[PDB]
Amino acid sequence: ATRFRQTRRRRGHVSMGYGRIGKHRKQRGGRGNAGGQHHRKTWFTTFHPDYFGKHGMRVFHLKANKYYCPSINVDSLWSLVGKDVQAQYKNAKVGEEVPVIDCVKHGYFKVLGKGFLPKQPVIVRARYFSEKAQQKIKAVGGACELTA
Amino acid sequence: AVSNIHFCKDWRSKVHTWFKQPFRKIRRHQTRVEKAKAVFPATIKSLKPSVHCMNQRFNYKLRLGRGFTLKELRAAKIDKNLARTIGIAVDPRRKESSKECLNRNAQRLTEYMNRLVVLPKVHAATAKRLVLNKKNAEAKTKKAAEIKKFIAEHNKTIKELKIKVAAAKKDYAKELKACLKGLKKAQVAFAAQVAKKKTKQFNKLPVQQKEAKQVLDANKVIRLTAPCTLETKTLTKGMKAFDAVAHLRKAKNVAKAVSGIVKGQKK
Amino acid sequence: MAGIAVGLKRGYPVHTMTAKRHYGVTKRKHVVNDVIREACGFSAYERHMMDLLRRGLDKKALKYAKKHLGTHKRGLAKRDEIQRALEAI
Amino acid sequence: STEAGKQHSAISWGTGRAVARIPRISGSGSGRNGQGAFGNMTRKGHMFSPLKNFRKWQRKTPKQMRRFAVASCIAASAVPALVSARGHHIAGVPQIPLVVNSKSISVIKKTKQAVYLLKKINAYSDVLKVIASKTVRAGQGKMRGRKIKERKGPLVVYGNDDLQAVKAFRNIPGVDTCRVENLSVLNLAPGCHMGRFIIWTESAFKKLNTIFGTQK
Amino acid sequence: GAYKYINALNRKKQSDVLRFLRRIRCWELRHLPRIHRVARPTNPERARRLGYKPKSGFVIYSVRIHRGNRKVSARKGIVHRKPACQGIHKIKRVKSLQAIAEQRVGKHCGALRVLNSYFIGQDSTYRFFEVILVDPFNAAIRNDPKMNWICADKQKRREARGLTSAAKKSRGFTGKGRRYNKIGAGARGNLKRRNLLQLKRYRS
RNA sequence: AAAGAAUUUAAAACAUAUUAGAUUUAUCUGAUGUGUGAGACGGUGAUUUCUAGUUAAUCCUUUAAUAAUAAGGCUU
RNA sequence: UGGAAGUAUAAAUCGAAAAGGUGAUAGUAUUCAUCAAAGUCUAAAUAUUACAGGAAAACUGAUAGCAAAGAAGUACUGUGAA
RNA sequence: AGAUUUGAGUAUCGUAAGAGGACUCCCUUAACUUAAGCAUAUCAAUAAGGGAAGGAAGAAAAAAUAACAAUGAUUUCUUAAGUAAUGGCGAAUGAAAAAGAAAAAGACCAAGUUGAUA
Repeated sequence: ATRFRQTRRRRGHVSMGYGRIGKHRKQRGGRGNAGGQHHRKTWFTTFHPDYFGKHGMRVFHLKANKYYCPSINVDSLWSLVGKDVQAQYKNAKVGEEVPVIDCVKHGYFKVLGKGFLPKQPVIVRARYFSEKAQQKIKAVGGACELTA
Repeated sequence: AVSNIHFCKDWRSKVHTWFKQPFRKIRRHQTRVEKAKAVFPATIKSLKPSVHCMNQRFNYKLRLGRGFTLKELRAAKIDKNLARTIGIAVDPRRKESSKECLNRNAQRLTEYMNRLVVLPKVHAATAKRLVLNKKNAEAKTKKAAEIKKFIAEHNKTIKELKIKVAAAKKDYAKELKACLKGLKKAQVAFAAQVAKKKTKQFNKLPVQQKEAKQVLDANKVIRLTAPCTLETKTLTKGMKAFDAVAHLRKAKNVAKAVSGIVKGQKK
Repeated sequence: MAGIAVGLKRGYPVHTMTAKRHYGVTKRKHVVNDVIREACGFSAYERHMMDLLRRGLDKKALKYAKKHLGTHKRGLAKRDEIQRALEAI
Repeated sequence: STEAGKQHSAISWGTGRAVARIPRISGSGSGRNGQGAFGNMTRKGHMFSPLKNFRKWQRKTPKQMRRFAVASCIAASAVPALVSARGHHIAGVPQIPLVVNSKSISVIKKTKQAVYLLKKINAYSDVLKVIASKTVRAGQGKMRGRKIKERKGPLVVYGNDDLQAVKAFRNIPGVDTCRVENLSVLNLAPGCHMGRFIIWTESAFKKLNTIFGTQK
Repeated sequence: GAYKYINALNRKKQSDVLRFLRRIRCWELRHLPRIHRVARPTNPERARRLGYKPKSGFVIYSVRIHRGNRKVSARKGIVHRKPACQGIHKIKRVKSLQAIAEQRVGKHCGALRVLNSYFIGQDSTYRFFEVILVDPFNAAIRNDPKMNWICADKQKRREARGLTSAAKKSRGFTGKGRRYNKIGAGARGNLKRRNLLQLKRYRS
């Protein structure tokens, strides 16, 4: 769409939208992030203050597969199995069958506690549990299993 | 945003346009088409195991490795020299990792070997394997009669309780524990009796003359994982009082406490 | 039920399964060693290391085996070999 | 060509010779030695930024919006006001979502049968427009092979079992066919206009509910 | 056997027996021409390990190479370079002495193929090897299924392209793993592949 | 002191005692039982929380686990 | 070299083994996991703007497109590379 | 005189040479340029010089990853990723296992053994 640019409307203008007093010379302060501490310090100070420096230790060969731990809050636990299955087991109690929301199958390892769970007993099976997540599941009348 | 663009080096000579991609797809597809034509078990993509993935991030998803270990081919009663020639890969390098991986693959071979149908090494009807088949029909028929007899007297009990629990589950989904409790006691006795037993070193290659029904690959007729439906459990009183978080904070703290034990006993 | 994800005892409950084959030499290697040891003798650094061990300077024989071999675990294995030949005369 | 215009070895003469500073060819004894060089404004020099073959020729599009445009070009082919405004002669057709029995299609093997087909359902008032209005292209198109610039005619969206009838409709001027699955905006809406005259078949018409689904 | 004692003997290169034996050979090869075929190998346990078999078509060539580094070849030690590249001494070649000597025998005897080479001795000034060459066109080499692979065209000048055991190490092909990331399948064939800017057809 | 069945049928390391064939040296090679490493029982209990006593460790890391030297982190 | 108390190659000195290497923070010790270097060969998936034979084109249409739509690397210049 | 070893000449049958190097495997310690100067660094396995081959070449069967509900030759593509790291920690340089696909094939010498030895 080169008929939509500014060059097609700026034909006939001598300076071509770049000024006469200060022309469009090649460089306007180095090439790239040059002058980070000399004459563009007012940029890497106003817009990236912590750019220059060192902070934190060095991980020589980081293994990003051991920090991987997706999390699901309690309020979203029932959406893994659905809203039809939730209503079907809405009157269950201790002794009768209740669905097991196997979080590890869906790709969520940790289970965090945020928001409110519906007042139905439920079984949750996941690798890691949060302290306030277990209370939220148990206070509703459920169970907290572990896997792997 | 501070730019990070690696164009300072030479790049116009380091480009790789993909204009051959429309024609690569055709070139390969006209190879498989002209490879199954030569001999169809050439493109059959010889059977591969069912192995888990490495690392704890994918340690629950199965995928096809390469080659069955020497322990699986012996457990599934297959010759290692013959297995390579009947569309089964072999990986002598791989070491067995679990007794569950040994059974899971040993069933994969057994199911495939029952589907396999090998044509005679020589097409003519006077082949020795075809000749030896008619020469041993009398012995084969007797063997099938005694195998069938003692395969039914031993399962005379596992059949009925498994029938009861399967039938009793129909009423509950329109008592059950009684049928399940009885089945558990029967299977325990069966397991003990087997231990309280040499067999064939090898099974027989299924060799027959049949119609040539040609299938491009063999890993797509034996599914990796059985389909998974919603899993439901009985919510007892024991599971309502399982302190899951307290267990995680106990297993972790034990691991951090192995340093204190060594420091204490070194003084 | 399905193990725990932390601690020393960690992982899904399975039945893991390997021989720790020892890569050693045969009994005739005690003959091939003395056949060539008799013909060749000792190096210019093994003979001086024998002097230190005769005078009881056991440690300085190690610090001289390490200087000429560059590995602590290959200095002990050579000091013992040298001192096992001193007791064989 | 990457090395087009820049195959010379010219170095600027410089100031002090009463000539401009554009590079000039070396040597002597030829009408070219001493002339202008690489600069974009000279003769036999490289142009402005030379066109490189690795530009972006093909474009991408999300699938759920590519299929949105097909359902809006099919939907506008059932409106005779839009179809007529597009340059189609649908004055005499019985129904603008025109269908034909799949049994009638199965007997079609020669083009004189497909032509008789198009006449029977009164769809030949449009095919004759393509025949009677075929003219040459204007400009440099003819230098490169494109000489004849026809018009558009009815689209015969056949189905799975109407495959042997393709060879009949495929030679009539301005009758383009396309399978029901392979429908795209390039077929139902050529030149960005909408409301293409579609002549379905029974097999294709009764599949549109399976392929496209409904609103619920 | 009689060869598991020779192999164990040849590992004691500091023995008084070998140091005297290598002293004579290093004297003999100093006065003989630089590259000259010797009848039979002088380290036959090492000769027969690298591939040599006493059959027709196999020959043994001895190459003497002057060890020690050399100055950067610039006149009078004058280099018009920035202080980073202003050194002259202490610049070590990448290709070993083995590969360098191997390439000299291949050029001199161009009709044969270098199979491998080994070490024989050294003194304060020289270093002497022994190259095991193969005559591809000999009927015994062609008709042996385990060695006729050397008659293939791509094995012409095996050592100038870096294919032998000695010249492959100088390319970094000693082991495997993450220590050899940059030499996974060739030092330069890997580098070009990583630095490629793949522009798909339907790109964002 | 109070609540707590724990999931289910195809096996390799060889730590062990016994034999058979050999060796003389910093001695090996085979094979047969055993447990090891074992998991399928409201009441028992594996297991976790609480209350005080005692011992041991205690800012984080060196990415298979520990240790004492070393090095790297955070604040000033 | 991204490889950081040294990832790879080479040179000078030194230089093993009743084997051992790796587990990228140097060191020693005890376990554990996985392999077993210092010889060789091996089709298939891959690359290409030498060159030759083809097909295409939202490409240029004689100051454009290769430098060349005609006896073009030809006429012409230089001792010479050019 | 004879039995060997080593080194030559002559004759017969064959072999390398040169052209090409777009793609392939390599030897070499360039600079303009960037750092708003500049000297380490970037340009840079880049230009030039030099060697060798094929229709493809290079690699190839673990002294490899990993810390797992474990994988398993090599090559090529997607992703990891402008990430871990390196750097007058400045400008800038920058991978790999895991996971998804194309293709899938493994075999030999030396050492060891059998010697009325071939």
